[PDB]
Amino acid sequence: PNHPLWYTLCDRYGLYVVDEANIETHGMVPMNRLTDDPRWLPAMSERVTRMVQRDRNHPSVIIWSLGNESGHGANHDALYRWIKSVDPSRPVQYEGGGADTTATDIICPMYARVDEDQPFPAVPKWSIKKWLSLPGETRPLILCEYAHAMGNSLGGFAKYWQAFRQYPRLQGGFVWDWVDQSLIKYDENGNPWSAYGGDFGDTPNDRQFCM
Amino acid sequence: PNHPLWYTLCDRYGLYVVDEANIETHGMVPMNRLTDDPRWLPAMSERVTRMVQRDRNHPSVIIWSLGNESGHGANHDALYRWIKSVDPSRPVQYEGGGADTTATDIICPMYARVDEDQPFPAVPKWSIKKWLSLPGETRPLILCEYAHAMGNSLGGFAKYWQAFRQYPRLQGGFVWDWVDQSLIKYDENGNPWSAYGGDFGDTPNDRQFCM
Ligand code: NA
Ligand code: NA
Ligand code: NA
Ligand code: NA
Repeated sequence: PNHPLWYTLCDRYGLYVVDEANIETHGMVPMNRLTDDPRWLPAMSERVTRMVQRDRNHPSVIIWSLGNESGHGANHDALYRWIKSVDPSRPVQYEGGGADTTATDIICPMYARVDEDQPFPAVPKWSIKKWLSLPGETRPLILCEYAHAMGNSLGGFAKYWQAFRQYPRLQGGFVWDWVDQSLIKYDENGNPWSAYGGDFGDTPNDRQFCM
Repeated sequence: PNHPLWYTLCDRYGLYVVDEANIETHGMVPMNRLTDDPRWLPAMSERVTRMVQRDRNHPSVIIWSLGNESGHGANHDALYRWIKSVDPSRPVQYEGGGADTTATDIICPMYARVDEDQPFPAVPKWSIKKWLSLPGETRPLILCEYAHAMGNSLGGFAKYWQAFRQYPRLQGGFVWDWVDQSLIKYDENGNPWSAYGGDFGDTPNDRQFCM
């Protein structure tokens, strides 16, 4: 959840907001080790419930999200239903565990390609066009993340937009991402330069991947 | 409906058969002028009902077809339901009126393209990939006719097969078609040659379009 003023500005300037619980357990092995554990349900529940209680009156918030990259655990299903029960006014989405689980109203993959399948075991990323028409699938598809804009990037962006416009159930996505996470450091003369992972003696680190 | 031996041969050699009623009213304006007329239901009903009564024991017949290019009329809906009631063992398909009407269990367009939409009014031919995922659509798609093999043709054939293999619900199609409808004439020397429309003083005619 963001700084409270963010929602007020989005209400007033006009932007649709996906408000997202502060839950990410990416580093766990496997990713849902905590989120499938009933011992972590209380802690997870507070990150979802207290977000809803705070932000539910904002018109800019149109979709609730259960967090990011925490696999798919039984705790997600429980909290999905909790939101559906207390706030029927907003769809709930969640990407973890293959982007189309029972804890999401919207197929919301990250970095699924337009035409090319990436058939990873258990959590494949289908071509977005193909994904829509998988047997039994009826939901809209909106990428929670696509077109990773790292450095000299955004090649193939037009291919996404051509597809979004042609397919009714392809309703767009959220680019990753808005602003480089570089930090300012100073040289011996006090001149500022843009720093990234590893520049603060921080180790281990993932270098320029924050930008 | 074919010569009865065809079905015996398809049974024994192993070919899947779409058995199709002898109804085509292509030349009407609009195409459903007679098929939507209850006055023509009796004539229509015999062409469907007597086909089903003859061929229903042939294993090679896997799908029934209500005919060809006769628009979509109320008579189709009645006869669709007649077959479903008497023979639940086979899906019923029919292309007329836009290939996805209430008279067909299978989206069965003719000459719909792989990627390109052809948005004709009333009866659009959507890209086959797009068609599958239109809001509320769940049926399988199998083209009753595609890859018009007229003369030096079948360009872009590989594109259909790439799509058929990638998309579960694209389950193939029927090439148009098997054999040139040319007829043998003889010259002044008694030597045989291949003839098409117009070569018999027949007029009006559509020339080589029978090949
Ligand atoms: Na769209
Ligand atoms: Na990053
Ligand atoms: Na297929
Ligand atoms: Na022809």
